[PDB]
Amino acid sequence: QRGKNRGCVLTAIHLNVTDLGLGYETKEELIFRYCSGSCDAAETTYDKILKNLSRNRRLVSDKVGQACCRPIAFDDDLSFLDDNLVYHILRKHSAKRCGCI
Amino acid sequence: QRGKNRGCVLTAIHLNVTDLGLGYETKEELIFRYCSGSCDAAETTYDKILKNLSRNRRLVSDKVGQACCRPIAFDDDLSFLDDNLVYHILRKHSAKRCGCI
Amino acid sequence: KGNNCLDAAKACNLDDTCKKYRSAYITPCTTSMSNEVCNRRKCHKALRQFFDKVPAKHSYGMLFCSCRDIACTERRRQTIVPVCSYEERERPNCLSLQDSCKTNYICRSRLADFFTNCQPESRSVSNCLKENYADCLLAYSGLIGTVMTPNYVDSSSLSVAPWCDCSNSGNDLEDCLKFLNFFKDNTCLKNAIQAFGNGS
Amino acid sequence: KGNNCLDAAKACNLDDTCKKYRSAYITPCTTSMSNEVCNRRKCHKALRQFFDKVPAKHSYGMLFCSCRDIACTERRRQTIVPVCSYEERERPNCLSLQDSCKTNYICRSRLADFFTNCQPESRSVSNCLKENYADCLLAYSGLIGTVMTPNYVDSSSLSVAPWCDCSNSGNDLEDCLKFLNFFKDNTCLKNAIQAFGNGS
Ligand SMILES: O=S(=O)(O)OC[C@H]1O[C@@](COS(=O)(=O)O)(O[C@H]2O[C@H](COS(=O)(=O)O)[C@@H](OS(=O)(=O)O)[C@H](OS(=O)(=O)O)[C@H]2OS(=O)(=O)O)[C@@H](OS(=O)(=O)O)[C@@H]1OS(=O)(=O)O
Ligand SMILES: O=S(=O)(O)OC[C@H]1O[C@@](COS(=O)(=O)O)(O[C@H]2O[C@H](COS(=O)(=O)O)[C@@H](OS(=O)(=O)O)[C@H](OS(=O)(=O)O)[C@H]2OS(=O)(=O)O)[C@@H](OS(=O)(=O)O)[C@@H]1OS(=O)(=O)O
Repeated sequence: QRGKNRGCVLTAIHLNVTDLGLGYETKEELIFRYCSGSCDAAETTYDKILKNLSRNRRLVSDKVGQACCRPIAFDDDLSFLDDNLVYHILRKHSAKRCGCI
Repeated sequence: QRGKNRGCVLTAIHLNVTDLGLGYETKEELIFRYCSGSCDAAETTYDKILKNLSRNRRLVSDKVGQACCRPIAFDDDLSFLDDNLVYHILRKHSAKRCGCI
Repeated sequence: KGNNCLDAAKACNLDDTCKKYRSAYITPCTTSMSNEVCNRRKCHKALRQFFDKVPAKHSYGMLFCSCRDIACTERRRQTIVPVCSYEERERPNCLSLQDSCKTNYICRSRLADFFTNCQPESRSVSNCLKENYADCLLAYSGLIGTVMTPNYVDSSSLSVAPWCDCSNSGNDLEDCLKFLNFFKDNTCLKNAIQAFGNGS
Repeated sequence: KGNNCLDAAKACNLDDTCKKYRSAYITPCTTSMSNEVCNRRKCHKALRQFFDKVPAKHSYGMLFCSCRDIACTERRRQTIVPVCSYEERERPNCLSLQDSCKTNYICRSRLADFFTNCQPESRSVSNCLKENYADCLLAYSGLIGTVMTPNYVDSSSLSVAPWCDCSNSGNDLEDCLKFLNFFKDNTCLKNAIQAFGNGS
């Protein structure tokens, strides 16, 4: 009501492109942003069912099949020139908005 | 290659509609199906970055912001007649296919 | 205990086909419009598709289940969603309703199958001229979703009628009553429904 | 150490606007077509949008950064993706190229601003007739993405030229050379670029 799962949030870190381990050889840099935090509160019918079945013990377990904090939108493409003067473009590499899915 | 995250799977359970805790009063029944299992293997650029940053310690932590095993398609609508002879329809309540997202 | 109609609802919801086509008709049949309880045409359509597309063992289980109490017979009476698909503010005359039916290919055809296949003969063991409960049930369920949509009327029996009566028939009253009573007092149909409910 | 061109790439990728419009031009400028290295029109378009839409402090940082070594000057030379946007199999004559430029509203306008704003005057302190480095840099960067797209030629200097020469000029050779050398040997432009690289 005041927003379920407020703890699912965006975090930004400053990185060399080489830190990503994606195969690139370059001195260029980026801001990489990721989504983390809890998704304990149920925001869908399916998620309500899972939570209710743990509560009433029809699911002998807790937190099974739970939603998680994930990107629901991505930052714009990032490009860079590598050591051999070849250009590359990174796509869908960094989060713009987070949500439980 | 032979399929990353093979352990993310569909499981079916036989339930009374009342077990769902969705507010209904009825003697009717359903098959409810849910998605569970691990998503440790990275299937996207974003997920590769997260995994690589834990590996090289630029993310002081493990398994942060990880993908999870979730429905990527839902079963057909389920309807039932309640105790007061009122009809209802459940939508997007049960999983048809699972994936890491 | 519970009842045979609940069991048939259970079987249906546990079958991929029955479950889907049940929801496919419950939806338009319970979705009200501006100034109307439902869209009768769309509800009728989905009802026809239910009986045409879902195997008889499932679709008949819900329509023709046998009952011992009013909780069962009331569930059975709701199968076709009568508030939408059956009832109307006024009852037309059954001979007018027959005329409307006959201008429609599906209705004309299903109506003829009904009168042909559910013809009672008192001298037969089955009590049916055509001696085939399957074809009578097929013909009867076949009317559901036509203007001739029939339903249980009398909660203490298997008596059915379409939504019409024989008021203001002029000289055609005897013909009207013959038509109406072919639904209401039909030993062939009643035996055929009893037979399905037994487990033949 | 690293270099000023790397620093400008860093600043750009850390700015929402510069980052987006850089990728927006790197994409079409490095996407090859069937039988061609790129779509030159789409690359040109995105280059124009880069300089028009991205504030000068970012867009100029990459184009006009000062260098001490060949690793820096080679990075700077690649800023406009010259394999796509600049080079062609053959060099046309600069007077023909000027004609083509003049039939296009943007090219005609940017070309005139260039000759107006980067006019060298040897008697001035700035060495510019119009005495305004900002307007000269604006005019020069403005040509990028037109048929008159200029780029660094001489890796040991700030010398620039469009993609044309003065071969086969007939009687117009002196006019041709005047046009070409206005890019190649331009003290106003060179001072203006040096000035930006210093940090004015
Ligand atoms: O083939 S039949 O002549 O036996 O007719 C049944 C098939 O036609 C459909 C096609 O519908 S669709 O799959 O949604 O495209 O229905 C269409 O024809 C019927 C009968 O018309 S007719 O003139 O008597 O032959 C119309 O019903 S009704 O007006 O007579 O009550 C349908 O109208 S409506 O949509 O219900 O208003 C008409 O649909 S449509 O305009 O073409 O969309 C299907 O019958 S139906 O689902 O009971 O309506 C049958 O197709 S199927 O592939 O066999 O399932
Ligand atoms: O307003 S201006 O006359 O100064 O021209 C610049 C604006 O027109 C655009 C619109 O493009 S869009 O935003 O993608 O819709 O470009 C269009 O006009 C230019 C110049 O034409 S003109 O006859 O000289 O005035 C064309 O470029 S060019 O052929 O002269 O090199 C564009 O052609 S092309 O797409 O590059 O092939 C033409 O685009 S379009 O056909 O309308 O799509 C934008 O200029 S541009 O991005 O440099 O091309 C300018 O719009 S803006 O809103 O100011 O950014």
